[PDB]
Amino acid sequence: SIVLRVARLDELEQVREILHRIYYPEEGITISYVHGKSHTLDDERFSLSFVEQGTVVVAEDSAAKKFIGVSIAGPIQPGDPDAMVEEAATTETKKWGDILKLLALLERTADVCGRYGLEKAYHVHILAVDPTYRGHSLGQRLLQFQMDLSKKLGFKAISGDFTSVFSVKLAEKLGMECISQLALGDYRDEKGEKLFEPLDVHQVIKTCVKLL
Repeated sequence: SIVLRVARLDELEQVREILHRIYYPEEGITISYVHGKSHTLDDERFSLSFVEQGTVVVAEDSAAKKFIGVSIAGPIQPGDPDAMVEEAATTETKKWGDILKLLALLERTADVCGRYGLEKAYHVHILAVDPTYRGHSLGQRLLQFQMDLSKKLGFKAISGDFTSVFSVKLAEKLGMECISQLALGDYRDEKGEKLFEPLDVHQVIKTCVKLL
């Protein structure tokens, strides 16, 4: 059977692998990028920085000693978008800087903390399930685990940027209201540049949120 739990720091490399295998190759934002679909090292560093914070949840096939799902979340709070823009100005790759600006825009537009009267919120950055492990409620169990965990940790709200139809469906199912959205192909940075071209046109990102 399948175990859900928080990833340990000593498991950073396994987290890295699952991200390489099932997340990046499919993530709408990363693969729709105009100058190359591959993820960069600074992207990876961002995602893995959460393992030490104890907010990376993995779904593990204990019988195969193998990760088969992962969810990465962290706190967000007023000020974060501006800090992200600053980080974008200094990061190693242009791709990660551009993505960081997009994420910042998503967060700024959603304004979860301001809309709900919070000092901070818990934000799911990544939710990824190996698609060959169907029929086990994996996506729902990962998201629910993140909800339960953030609750215990004292968070008053949880949110996420959901890039796929499934994932939005889960969010809605588990009581999250989509409060903001952004058509990916319509995105333009401050230069006026179109940076994302989802092979699936009319691909939309939805920021959803729920009080805990």
